[PDB]
Amino acid sequence: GPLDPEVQLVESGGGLVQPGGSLRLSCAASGFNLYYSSMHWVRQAPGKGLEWVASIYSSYGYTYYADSVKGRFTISADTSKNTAYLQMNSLRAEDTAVYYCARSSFSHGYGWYGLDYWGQGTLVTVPSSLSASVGDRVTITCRASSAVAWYQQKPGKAPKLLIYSASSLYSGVPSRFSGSRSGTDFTLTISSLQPEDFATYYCQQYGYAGLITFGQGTKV
Amino acid sequence: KKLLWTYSTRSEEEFVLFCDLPEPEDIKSYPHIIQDKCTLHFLTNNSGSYICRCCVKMILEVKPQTNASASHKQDLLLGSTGSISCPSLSSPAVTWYKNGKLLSVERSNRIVVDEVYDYHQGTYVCDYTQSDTVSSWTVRAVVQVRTIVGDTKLKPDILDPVEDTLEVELGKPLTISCKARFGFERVFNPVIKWYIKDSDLEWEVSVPEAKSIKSTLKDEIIERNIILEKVTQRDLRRKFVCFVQNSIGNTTQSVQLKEK
Ligand SMILES: *[C@@H]1O[C@H](CO)[C@@H](O)[C@H](O)[C@H]1NC(C)=O
Repeated sequence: GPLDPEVQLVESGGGLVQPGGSLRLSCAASGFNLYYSSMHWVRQAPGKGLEWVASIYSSYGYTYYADSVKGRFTISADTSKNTAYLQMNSLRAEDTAVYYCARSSFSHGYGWYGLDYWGQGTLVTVPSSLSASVGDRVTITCRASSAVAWYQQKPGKAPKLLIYSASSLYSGVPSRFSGSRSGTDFTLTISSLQPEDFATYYCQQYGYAGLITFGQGTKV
Repeated sequence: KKLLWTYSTRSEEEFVLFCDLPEPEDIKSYPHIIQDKCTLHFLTNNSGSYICRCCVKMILEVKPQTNASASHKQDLLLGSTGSISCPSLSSPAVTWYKNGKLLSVERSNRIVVDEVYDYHQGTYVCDYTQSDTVSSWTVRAVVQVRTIVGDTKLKPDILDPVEDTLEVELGKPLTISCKARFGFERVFNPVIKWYIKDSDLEWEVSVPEAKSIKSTLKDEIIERNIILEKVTQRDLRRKFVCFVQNSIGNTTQSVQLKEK
């Protein structure tokens, strides 16, 4: 909206590592203050969907992990370099995946408006289907306290934010899209599908405290 | 336990039904009408007079509008205040429901909301009864409300120190505190720092890292203190300047020390 110095996210340190080994990943943040941002490592094992790995909240020094990892990896940040690192010890060979870091806004009341910015991801080696056509209405449901968000991934790039706070439409996202809470079953809509809207779509939840849960994926 | 309502459609509408029978053409969710629990959801010249089970029979008459103003997609800026108009009444006693729960029953065509929080999103139902040549139905319209995030249009406000001068007794320590209020930015990069003004130079004093003393949807308040172990005689010859800045602008406040 204003042409002000804006946000990059560089990832590094990935490589081919033997099982039982260790490897340090790095995320060079650029354009945002780590004391008013939460930084996240979200993972994509080849072919499957997105999975949350680790969060850090530099302001308070809080760090959170998904149980599927909890115990092995240590997430840290150096606010004097605006750099977050994911320290991986004893890779169990399911860790094979591309590792994205992504930002969120963690300031003011500390509500969750999505992962606004992702890096390209760094590769470390150790979704369902809808099918409609250009012009159709498509609705995607998701059943399971948070404010949900919807992302759109294109085959080899990092996810884009479409929706935050379950209804509100992220900047740039065309007005076609819609979001709803409806009890425990949130639902994304594309009003009149266009040729560019074909992608894998993920929903996401936050929390209790800070545990991020993604959806299973939907190929449209 | 029969209830009646009518539903006028216009441009992009929706409709819901509640099990108004005391809770702790359907019964058969065959069409595109969704049920979650205790609440059915209508995505639009039909009818749909259903019942669910102490039974509650609903008798709806959907009827497109002809004569026709706030619409069924209304945005509330969270942090600040806002209001949700009743699309229908563009006043009788309007009863508001937020996602099935009861909000107000006030005689006006707009509910006002003082501090918009995240949970103010949802679908709101504004019911009001209507009698004609004698027949008492209820008018239901559903408005979907979004809690959208929006950056401030405002410079940071310095709340402390507000005075130009500070009286001090030299040889004793002094702490000048700078507090400033920051409004919401999605990529929030606040700048708050202390400066010294000696002969014609300005330089950033070298301590310490700021902290928040308040963080709510509307206000982030950040304080940053300067500490002098003992006010010397020079310390009356310089000025100490609080400087805050955010993406809209910057404000300062200088402090000149006095002796007494
Ligand atoms: C601070 O704001 C003033 C204008 O109000 C501007 O003229 C000055 O150069 C600013 N300093 C910075 C870094 O913006």
